[PDB]
Amino acid sequence: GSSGSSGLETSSYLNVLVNSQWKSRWCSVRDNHLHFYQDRNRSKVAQQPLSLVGCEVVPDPSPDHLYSFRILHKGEELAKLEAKSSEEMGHWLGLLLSESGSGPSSG
Repeated sequence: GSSGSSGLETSSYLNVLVNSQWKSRWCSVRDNHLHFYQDRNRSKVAQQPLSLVGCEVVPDPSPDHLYSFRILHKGEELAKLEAKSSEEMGHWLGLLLSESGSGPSSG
């Protein structure tokens, strides 16, 4: 949306679907893995990280927000995140995809 703000560090706030409920969660991707946090400054880890490496990020929007995506592992479900704006989801889609699949496999 707002094109003119530096200081993202691919560490923006995303909506991590939980028990059929969109709850605010801090998503941090690093080393081809999506870690989950709660407090600020990656104080504590919300739960086991994600092994994006291999997964598949597909744009699965909703009738209430066309800015939501989900990951899949060979057709299965791994997680589901939701951005705030279309431009935001567009940065995550490719961001994750790149991580999910790199090396001597498919390259």
